[PDB]
Amino acid sequence: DIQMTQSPSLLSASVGDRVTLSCKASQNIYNYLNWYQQKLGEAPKLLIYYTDRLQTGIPSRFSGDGSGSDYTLTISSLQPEDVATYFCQQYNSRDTFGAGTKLDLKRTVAAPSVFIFPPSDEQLKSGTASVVCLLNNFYPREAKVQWKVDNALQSGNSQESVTEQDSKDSTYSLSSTLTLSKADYEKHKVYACEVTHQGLSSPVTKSFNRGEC
Amino acid sequence: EVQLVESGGGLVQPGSPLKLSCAASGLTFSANWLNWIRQAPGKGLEWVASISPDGGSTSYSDTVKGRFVVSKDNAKKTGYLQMNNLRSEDTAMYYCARRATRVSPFDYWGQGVTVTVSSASTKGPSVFPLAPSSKSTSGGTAALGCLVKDYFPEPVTVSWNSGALTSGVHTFPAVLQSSGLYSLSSVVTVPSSSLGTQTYICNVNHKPSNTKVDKKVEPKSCHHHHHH
Ligand SMILES: [Cl-]
Repeated sequence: DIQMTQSPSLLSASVGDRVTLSCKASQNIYNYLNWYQQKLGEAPKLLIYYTDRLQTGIPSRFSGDGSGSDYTLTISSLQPEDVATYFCQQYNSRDTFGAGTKLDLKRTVAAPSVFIFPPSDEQLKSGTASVVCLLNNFYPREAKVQWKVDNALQSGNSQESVTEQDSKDSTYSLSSTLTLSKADYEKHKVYACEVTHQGLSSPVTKSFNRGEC
Repeated sequence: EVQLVESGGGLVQPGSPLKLSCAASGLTFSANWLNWIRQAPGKGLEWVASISPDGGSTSYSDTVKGRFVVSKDNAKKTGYLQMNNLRSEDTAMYYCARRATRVSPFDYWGQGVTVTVSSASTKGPSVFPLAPSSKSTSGGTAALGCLVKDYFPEPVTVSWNSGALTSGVHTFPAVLQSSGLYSLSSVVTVPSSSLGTQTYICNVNHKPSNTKVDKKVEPKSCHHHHHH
């Protein structure tokens, strides 16, 4: 087969910058190369076809170039909605795609909004207590959540995950859930999540008392 | 305008068969090449098979040749992919895509459906409300959501108010629990002033276990100066 190599795997820039993505084929593909953009949860979207032809409806700021084995996609003025993974595809031989280049943006610091959710009556009835802490729309991505029960720092009972970068404001959100059996849950009073982030002068704590709602 | 919509998918035991379909509108597969492309973590995008506009010609990747069969029903304006003797290596999201000629690009794609090949049993999600309250309010905005716990395999699909609510929605990547089961949360921020009049319902779909859940999420009273 003809194998496609994309570089770099992760590309970081800022709004307004010029970004160039690389795609090299293991052998000549004679301009038979297309470019797609894919966002989380969506099908790939055609941007450039036959090396340098702009797909209808695609912003003029996208352009393709190359020949032989070496190709590039260029975005002339990065916009927030350009954050995505970009794939190249050759169709000289049997179709093959590159492994993709992921684009992310730096923007000004934005402090998280912090929210906490007591366990559901439904879930408690099933014998488990999940407490959820939400950190909404912040930047940079690095954010430390610490669970404290009666002000004692927890470990081993929580899981978190972060969103892809937002298409409009370039921020991230973060969800953290602490899970205890209902028996362990009913052993303590105060459940708190404590958030540290570049955007916060000092830790922000949101908490509730078990049984209060 | 053109649209491709796929159907089918779910969890299948190794060795077993599954069939996918792709329904077209705004175009006919009598004038286009129907292609199947699959995507899985660590394997990017991978071309699987195609059938010609005149339907006389089928092509397959080495890895699926002899197990997979592509077909069409021009009456239904629909294409199919019969998958036989599935292996775990086949686990992926499967897309249909059209190209006018073999040298044209894939300009229209289906939405993707997931095929999971596993010996493990499916498990439907438990859906619990993340209720708005003073504790999930910040300024004039309230957060609310749903916690989708203890399901297998991925994925679960979440919408809000049947798709009418998308602004400020954050559906997070699932996490892997030590039990092998999966969990995820979906949240929305809305005006805190809207909690008394607006209804918020999370629509949770888990194809592998044939489950669809609509969970109404309602406000709780959590504001106390003194805890009894
Ligand atoms: Cl008590």
